[PDB]
Amino acid sequence: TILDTSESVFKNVQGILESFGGAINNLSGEYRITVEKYSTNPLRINFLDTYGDLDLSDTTGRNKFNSVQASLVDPALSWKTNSITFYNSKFKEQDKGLDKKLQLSFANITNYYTARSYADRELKKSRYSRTLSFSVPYKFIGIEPNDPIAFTYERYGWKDKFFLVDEVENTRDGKINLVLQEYGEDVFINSE
Amino acid sequence: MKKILDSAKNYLNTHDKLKTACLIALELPSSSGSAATYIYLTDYFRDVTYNGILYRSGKVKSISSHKQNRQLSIGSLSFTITGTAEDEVLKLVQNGVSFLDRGITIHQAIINEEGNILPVDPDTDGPLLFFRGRITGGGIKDNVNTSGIGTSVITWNCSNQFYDFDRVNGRYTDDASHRGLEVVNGTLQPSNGAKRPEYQEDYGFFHSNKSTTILAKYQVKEERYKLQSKKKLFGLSRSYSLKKYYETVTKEVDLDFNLAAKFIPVVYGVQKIPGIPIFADTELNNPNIVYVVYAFAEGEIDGFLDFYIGDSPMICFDETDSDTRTCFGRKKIVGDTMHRLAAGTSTSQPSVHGQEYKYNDGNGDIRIWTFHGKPDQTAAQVLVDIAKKKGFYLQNQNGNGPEYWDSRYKLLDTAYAIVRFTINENRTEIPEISAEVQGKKVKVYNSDGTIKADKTSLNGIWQLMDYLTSDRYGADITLDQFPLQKVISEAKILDIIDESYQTSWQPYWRYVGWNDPLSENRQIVQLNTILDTSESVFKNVQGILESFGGAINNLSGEYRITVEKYSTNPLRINFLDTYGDLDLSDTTGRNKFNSVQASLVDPALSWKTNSITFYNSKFKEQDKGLDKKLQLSFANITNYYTARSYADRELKKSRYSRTLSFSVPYKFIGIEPNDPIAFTYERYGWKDKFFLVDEVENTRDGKINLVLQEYGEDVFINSE
Amino acid sequence: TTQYLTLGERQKNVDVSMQASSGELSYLRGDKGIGNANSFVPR
Amino acid sequence: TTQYLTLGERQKNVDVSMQASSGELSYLRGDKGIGNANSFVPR
Repeated sequence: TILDTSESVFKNVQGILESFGGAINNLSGEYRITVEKYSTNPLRINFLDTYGDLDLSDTTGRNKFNSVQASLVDPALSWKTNSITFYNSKFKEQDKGLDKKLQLSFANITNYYTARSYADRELKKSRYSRTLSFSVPYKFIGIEPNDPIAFTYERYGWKDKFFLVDEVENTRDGKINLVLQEYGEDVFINSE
Repeated sequence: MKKILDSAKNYLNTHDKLKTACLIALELPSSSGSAATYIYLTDYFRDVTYNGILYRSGKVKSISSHKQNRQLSIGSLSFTITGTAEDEVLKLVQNGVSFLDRGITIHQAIINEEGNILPVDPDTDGPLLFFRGRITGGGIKDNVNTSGIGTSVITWNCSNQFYDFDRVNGRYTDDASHRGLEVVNGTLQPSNGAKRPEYQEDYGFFHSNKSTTILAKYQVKEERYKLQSKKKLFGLSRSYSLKKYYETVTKEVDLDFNLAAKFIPVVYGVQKIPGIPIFADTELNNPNIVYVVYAFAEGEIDGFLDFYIGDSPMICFDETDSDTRTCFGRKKIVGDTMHRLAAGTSTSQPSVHGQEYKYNDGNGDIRIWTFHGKPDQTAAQVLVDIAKKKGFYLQNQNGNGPEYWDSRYKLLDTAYAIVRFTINENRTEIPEISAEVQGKKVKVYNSDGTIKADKTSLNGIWQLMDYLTSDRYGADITLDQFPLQKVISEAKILDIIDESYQTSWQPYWRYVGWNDPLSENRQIVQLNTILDTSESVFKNVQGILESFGGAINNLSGEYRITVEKYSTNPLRINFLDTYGDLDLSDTTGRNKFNSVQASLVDPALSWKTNSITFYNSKFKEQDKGLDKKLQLSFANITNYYTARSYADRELKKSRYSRTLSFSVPYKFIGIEPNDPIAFTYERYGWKDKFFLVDEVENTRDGKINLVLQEYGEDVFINSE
Repeated sequence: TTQYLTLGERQKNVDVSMQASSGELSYLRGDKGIGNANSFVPR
Repeated sequence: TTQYLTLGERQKNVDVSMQASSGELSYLRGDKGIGNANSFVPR
């Protein structure tokens, strides 16, 4: 990383985080830095524990991606930029050949293979996506964003289905609004 | 408009209680795709049997309204499913993602008093198709409130027929893709992905995508031994050093051939396109002879007109240009093509399939073989003969035998050209090649029934029809989804003779798509299109339609290609037939336009854009001198006069415009966009005023929302 | 003595669906070899 | 032998209100003649 101190520290922190898809949150006076990782001990939430209202939505159509442009700098070429494009052929075939590129920050990355693995991992991860949102009582206080949730709901086929928090809102009445995020299978950095 | 059976109109007029039912046929994802299982549904209170398919009742709570307008866009429809059903909730929750891009076909069915389906559609004597497309989303909302009644609604999001236009369908020079080889997983393996069954045996695109950058060493039979043509001044003295004759000597050549895999284009007129080198090589012994095969256009092609060797064409544009460099004939007035070289002082005519042209010029000589695309054409005989003798250096370096260029390399449906350069001290390298090619052969459907596909056509309607009926490089739409008569009439409309100029005013007639210097070829619109298949077919269709201001709509399953035009038989609508809601709005102030910037490539000079601005002085004076430019596409037009007439016509048409929106009962079912409406309303003073349908929305209840458009007098292409 | 013939440009598109290989590094940096971005022999 | 004096640049603005003419083609392609875009004599 080259951290041009002229830019605001906010921008620099965001640039560093975008490299590995991490996230920094400050809830309850803790500067928690976390990344989308698989967890073997999620918090168990049932529909009955949740408030009545539920909402499941699908965003796969919008977020399907099959290519990415990588303007990574190469030390071999006197530290000049290479316009390298990574695309998943199978995804394009499943996309009717349409090109769907995702803006990915390849700065502060010089190892080509790490860049390629990062690109392929992001493309794989961006294939399945749903947004499940509901409301939980004050008993479940402290649910940080990007936290592992095991949501169980008998009416569906969900038994401790693995979700990831995406947006936690705390109110003064105690009602906590959540917006989870469903992912594919074994698509996380931590997973096999 | 979509005419419906007469009995349908009689029933709709007579009967005031219509028991409409919507029949939904949905495609379930499953293995064994040939065994494609469908789930049928309907919102009628009882199961409806239609053509041996039983549409189960229930599970369908509501259906949204289909909407379309004169601008091509992916329409969207959403219908709901009862969330209390177990099958549907499980399907959406645990498979709602696998349902993406799966077909759905909603039919609108009127039920007789005896439970039978009234045959509205004349094409099948069945229902009138309401929607067709592919699912694109999901969503379920389980809303539970204590002390009350909960709610569980499943919502399915869909896109209309035009979602099939997001595909990019273009032949790709890579061997693996063209031949249909399976996606390689370790070793390679053939599959059934070929567009045509005969492609699999076509190895033509072999050696396509590779980068042979090596320091090759060649053996040149020269400058090592034998008699040398050097005689000293003295009578007896002689040069004992023997050279300048055939004998091996080492020589290092640093070749760098980077043959990439670029999408092949499609040309529908006299347009200049570059080459996509698919095979490169040099002779085994002489590095100075290099063979490079370039891919141009697709399908059977009328032939090449001229070749551009490094920005310098083989034929000089005018009298003036001939002095600057060597040329052969003119293009300004004689307008001869490349075929003069083989047949000197002949007529103008495109090249010949499998004929060699020896373009002799300063800096060296060039041999060109013009292989027009063909559905079944043999391999390049010259290359095969050379391969049999192992004359190619890279053939021997890689060890390949007589199969390096075998008889099986029959490039099918590709108008490639073999160019043999003779590298010398003047032509020290291989320059990028471009050519002027006539368009693909295009079918023209005469009204009587006979067709003719023996030449390319400049008509926009027929070019779009050809692009929309070819599976290998276009949208796989069968001809049986098109109303032939209406398409033919529209093609005639775009062939109206334009009298704003003479044929003698445009000198570069041969290179603007005119096949004859005398016969009448002042068509109102003439599009010389380059269809770069890299882009989505959606964008290509939109670009073609923007050239003549047409519009494509698919309501009721028929693809309508229509253009704003006057009609002598409009549909008559009286206000009392309306639901009584009315809204007249004025848009002239916003849509006033008085100038347009035309960036068009002019063949007279080496094909390059001319930034030409067309403006109407009177309109600017009315506009108080203020400039108002409408973005108008001139990419597909090379004839200056057609571009000017198009610009003036649009500027005139952009001076009077109102939007009139109302509603109409189900009696008037089948009002396509861009339809002629004669709206009579005596209170306003309107007696059969002429409007054009801009937006039509179909609701499940039968209410047909409309947004008509009003135009000034005689502003249409038809008559003045 | 030394003569060089050139044509086209290297294609930087990489298909990440296939397993990684050193041929990609050789191709992307302009090494002298024979093959595509997805299969390159560097000599 | 030959001497050239140059000044200005041709104006590509065309007034479509008036009828079309060959002078426009001559003027818009850089032909030698006397006149403007809306009225050009090409010699």
